[PDB]
Amino acid sequence: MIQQESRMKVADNSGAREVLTIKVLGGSGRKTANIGDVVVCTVKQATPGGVVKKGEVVKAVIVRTKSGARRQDGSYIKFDENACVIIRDDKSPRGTRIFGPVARELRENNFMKIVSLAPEVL
Amino acid sequence: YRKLGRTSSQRKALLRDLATDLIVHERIETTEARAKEIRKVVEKLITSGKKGDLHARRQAAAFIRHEVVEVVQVKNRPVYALQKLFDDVAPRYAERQGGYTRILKKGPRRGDGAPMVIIELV
Amino acid sequence: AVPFRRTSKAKKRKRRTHVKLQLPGMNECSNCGEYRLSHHVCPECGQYDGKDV
Amino acid sequence: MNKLIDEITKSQLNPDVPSFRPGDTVRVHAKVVEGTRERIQLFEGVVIKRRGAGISETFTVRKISNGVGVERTFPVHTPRIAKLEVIRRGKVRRAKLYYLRNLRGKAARIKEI
Amino acid sequence: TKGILGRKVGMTQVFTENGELIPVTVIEAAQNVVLQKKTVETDGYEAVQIGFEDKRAKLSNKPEQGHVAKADTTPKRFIREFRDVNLDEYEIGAEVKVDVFAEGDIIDATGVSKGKGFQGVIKRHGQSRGPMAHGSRYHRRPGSMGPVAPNRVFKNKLLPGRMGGEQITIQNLEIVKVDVEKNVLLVKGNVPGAKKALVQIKTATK
RNA sequence: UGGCACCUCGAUGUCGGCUCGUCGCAUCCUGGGGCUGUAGUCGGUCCCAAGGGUUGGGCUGUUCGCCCAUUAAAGCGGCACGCGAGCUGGGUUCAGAACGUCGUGAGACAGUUCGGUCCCUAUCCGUCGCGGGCGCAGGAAAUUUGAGAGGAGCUGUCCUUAGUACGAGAGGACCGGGAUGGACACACCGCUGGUGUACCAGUUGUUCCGCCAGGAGCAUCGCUGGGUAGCUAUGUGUGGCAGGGAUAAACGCUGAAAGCAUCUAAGCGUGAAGCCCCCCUCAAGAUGAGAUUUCCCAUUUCUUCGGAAAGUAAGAUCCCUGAAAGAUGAUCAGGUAGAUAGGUUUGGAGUGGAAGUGUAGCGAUACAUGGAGCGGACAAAUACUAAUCGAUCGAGGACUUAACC
Ligand SMILES: [Mg+2]
Ligand SMILES: [Mg+2]
Ligand SMILES: [Mg+2]
Ligand SMILES: [Mg+2]
Ligand SMILES: [Mg+2]
Ligand SMILES: [Mg+2]
Ligand SMILES: [Mg+2]
Ligand SMILES: [Mg+2]
Ligand SMILES: [Mg+2]
Ligand SMILES: [Mg+2]
Ligand SMILES: [Mg+2]
Ligand SMILES: [Mg+2]
Ligand SMILES: [Mg+2]
Ligand SMILES: [Mg+2]
Ligand SMILES: [Mg+2]
Ligand SMILES: [Mg+2]
Ligand SMILES: [Mg+2]
Ligand SMILES: [Mg+2]
Ligand SMILES: [Mg+2]
Ligand SMILES: [Mg+2]
Ligand SMILES: [Mg+2]
Ligand SMILES: [Mg+2]
Ligand SMILES: [Mg+2]
Ligand SMILES: [Mg+2]
Ligand SMILES: [Mg+2]
Ligand SMILES: [Mg+2]
Ligand SMILES: [Mg+2]
Ligand SMILES: [Mg+2]
Ligand SMILES: [Mg+2]
Ligand SMILES: [Mg+2]
Ligand SMILES: [Mg+2]
Ligand SMILES: [Mg+2]
Ligand SMILES: [Mg+2]
Ligand SMILES: [Mg+2]
Ligand SMILES: [Mg+2]
Ligand SMILES: [Mg+2]
Ligand SMILES: [Mg+2]
Ligand SMILES: [Mg+2]
Ligand SMILES: [Mg+2]
Ligand SMILES: [Mg+2]
Ligand SMILES: [Mg+2]
Ligand SMILES: [Mg+2]
Ligand SMILES: [Mg+2]
Ligand SMILES: [Zn+2]
Repeated sequence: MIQQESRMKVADNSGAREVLTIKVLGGSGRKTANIGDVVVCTVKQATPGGVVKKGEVVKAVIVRTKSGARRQDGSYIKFDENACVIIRDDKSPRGTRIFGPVARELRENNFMKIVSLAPEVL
Repeated sequence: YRKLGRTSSQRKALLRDLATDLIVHERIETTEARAKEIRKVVEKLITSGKKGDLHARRQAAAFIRHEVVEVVQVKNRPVYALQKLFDDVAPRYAERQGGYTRILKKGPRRGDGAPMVIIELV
Repeated sequence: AVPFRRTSKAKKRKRRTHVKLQLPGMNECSNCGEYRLSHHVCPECGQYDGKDV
Repeated sequence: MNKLIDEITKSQLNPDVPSFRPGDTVRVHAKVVEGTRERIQLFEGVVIKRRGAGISETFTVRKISNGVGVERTFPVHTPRIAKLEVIRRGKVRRAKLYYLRNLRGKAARIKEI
Repeated sequence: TKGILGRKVGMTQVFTENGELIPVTVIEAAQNVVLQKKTVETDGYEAVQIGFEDKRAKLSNKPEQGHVAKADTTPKRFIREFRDVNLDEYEIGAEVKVDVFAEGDIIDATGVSKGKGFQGVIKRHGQSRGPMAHGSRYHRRPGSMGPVAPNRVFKNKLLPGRMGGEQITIQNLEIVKVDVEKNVLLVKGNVPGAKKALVQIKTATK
């Protein structure tokens, strides 16, 4: 459950460190995004010398949340922090490495490159 | 259960008092709901006395008030409510399963029209 | 929050048509022959259910 | 209760599951289904909680992978668990171990019995 | 078109052969019999009258005891009618079994909701609160009652009152498993009413 | 924006926001069409159409406006600029103080700036729920028809048809089929969570149970970690599916007036998210008081007939035990023809390893007896306790005509 003003850590190799969410895409009155949902956001903190600079408007995909997803078989998954990966116009990441575990739900949304780069798809 | 016009600590103290006068006097006059509530507690207490352990005695002593029933020429030492409950009242109902008390309705009180009853253990 | 017009006698009595009180639920004690409330101990001979209380 | 539900659901209880209690380390062989492939991956961690009764009982396993803690909840009698086995027998004093969500190594260690 | 009457026993879940886990509600439908048959030459419409549970002769009276004796059975506790049904079947006094349905049929559930008492306008109608800080003195109140010009308040101005307890039907609701010997019926999802309520199950209209 | 000065000065509260809506159509989106300087995709303009829908923020007291990010779309207006005995009080519009400016001055300024008391127990109508009475030509118990009324009505993206029709290319369809969502609505607590002040455990200070051990009172439930029933959303299931009849704009067939032509004059056919149905709920006080099945029957006194009272039948209630119901009435489950509530015996969730004794250690403590002990509301058995005994209400069915009679 991530809405506007929510602030989540970014988990890839681009220059960003922390991100604040501007808008949840996918409807008119939509008020919440979860794992596998693209969100428009802005960069509040960046590493020096990175590709992505501070105060830049980008879109990104949610990759793990503290309130995860439930599966058809009746099983759940929950992480410890809200993480994010900055993507391009299509579904290809703007970094080259991805840190931490990644939820399986990204595969069914056709985020294949991110799943390929992730160190663990739980 | 029912709240009797008083908070949880005051209600518990009311129920410990009333359950003790029924043990000592075997017959008391109170109101309707106030009697329908001590009906349960007195019988749970008598069941504890029926078991007759040391664990049961301690568990009952955590509820009985500490007051003298009568002094006997045993050296003339007094007896307490717990002694009477475990030595006199409980052996009476050895061959009886439940229902150690009955309630008999009397009529309204002059001061406030409260419906009074009489509850007495036989 | 204050009456616009005073209330007439007819309206007052019409409102008070339901402000009566019912009749006690009593019958006659078998032992006494006197009146008592049902499911109660009679105050005259002090008995209930054919036994002395 | 309501013994009729027990009669209806008695045929689907899994009798193969071993006996475990919160605090000890288990290894779960879970059947994960890819696009068209059937596969088993392992999930190893300490069991954090165990709630419910009957066919509607669940348990939760916690693991730290790549620096991020993960929790995974399963029904006890699910048929998508190929096998469950117990490795260690931790010693704890609780029934729900939620205090482990705020502890990192050398303080999230469970003794052994 | 089919139909039976039953009691809501409880609420549970089962595992399908595919592997997924679904919630189900259990309904017990024992002892229901066909009482009377209504025809268009005698009544103006076609229907069947079903009675559900046997009850003690102490609780039944002479009128209804004669009505049930006309079909050679004992007095029933619940009696209802089903329309849009074929009158060729349903001999008078014959019993209806849960096996009239099969695993996979789509049904309709009809029952009386759980009762909520005198409830306010935010629980009853889903209104919005007013601010609860910044000096406001308006928290859980109904709202404006309307404009000034009519000199009155319109109808359907939603206000507090008794909340629950109406008839509700929820539809297109699949069935999961039928157990003939135990007279139960496992049907997927929720149905209105508290436990021990009466549930009227019948083939989906659409 | 004004003109007038007709009601109100023995008081008709003012801007913006909040809560709650309802109406118009000069239609922002979605639906159906005509013309195009309409190749396709996208458009322009007009016609029919009010069923549903019509975003979250930065600045300003702001309405307005600009900007950011979305969306199928971010419509224009009325209702005392809708709504202060529904809320706020930032602005304006009270007493204090200061600036610029005007005045000799006291002071003033649709100039600015900081601070500044928002009262009321609902009588009548109105609205939302719930009861009592009588009526419905005998008295009762159930099941129902439906005049009439309310609710719902929204919409995206992806795949296929198809890289087909079209187009030099670039690009890229109509019509039809499938899958899955956003917002909204109803129900429910099996799952994920919330709460859970008579459930379980740890712990601080101090007083008490004569002392140790074990417990109790008070300190926000003293604090802390869990949590049953019940109530719940952020959780789960389901819905707006597919259609029928008559039409609006429009498109036609046959056809004269007016040897031709013409959709109209007589006569036929297509045609919308709109109308009436379909779907959900209420509904016979629908005084037009309806229908079906079943039960009780034709007593006794008086009456000038009309009619009255006075015991009953079927049935219902008083009173009592209660919850799946509930402000109180009402509804529902029961009253010894008994499992209605409490207890008792077995369980269950929940907590987590009781007291007593023993062993190891100088000791705090640890281990065993032992998944132990406790266990509100959950389940099944069991008349042990209380639903004892009684009392009250409740029909003998008017007249006329019409068919076997
Ligand atoms: Mg206290
Ligand atoms: Mg457990
Ligand atoms: Mg709000
Ligand atoms: Mg307040
Ligand atoms: Mg008027
Ligand atoms: Mg004017
Ligand atoms: Mg003049
Ligand atoms: Mg004036
Ligand atoms: Mg005046
Ligand atoms: Mg128009
Ligand atoms: Mg249009
Ligand atoms: Mg159009
Ligand atoms: Mg509208
Ligand atoms: Mg700011
Ligand atoms: Mg408007
Ligand atoms: Mg006004
Ligand atoms: Mg106004
Ligand atoms: Mg205002
Ligand atoms: Mg007003
Ligand atoms: Mg002010
Ligand atoms: Mg001044
Ligand atoms: Mg000067
Ligand atoms: Mg001040
Ligand atoms: Mg201030
Ligand atoms: Mg000011
Ligand atoms: Mg008021
Ligand atoms: Mg009435
Ligand atoms: Mg109608
Ligand atoms: Mg009417
Ligand atoms: Mg509507
Ligand atoms: Mg729940
Ligand atoms: Mg729960
Ligand atoms: Mg001590
Ligand atoms: Mg003290
Ligand atoms: Mg607590
Ligand atoms: Mg047609
Ligand atoms: Mg249509
Ligand atoms: Mg009738
Ligand atoms: Mg109960
Ligand atoms: Mg009764
Ligand atoms: Mg019982
Ligand atoms: Mg029996
Ligand atoms: Mg246990
Ligand atoms: Zn007497």
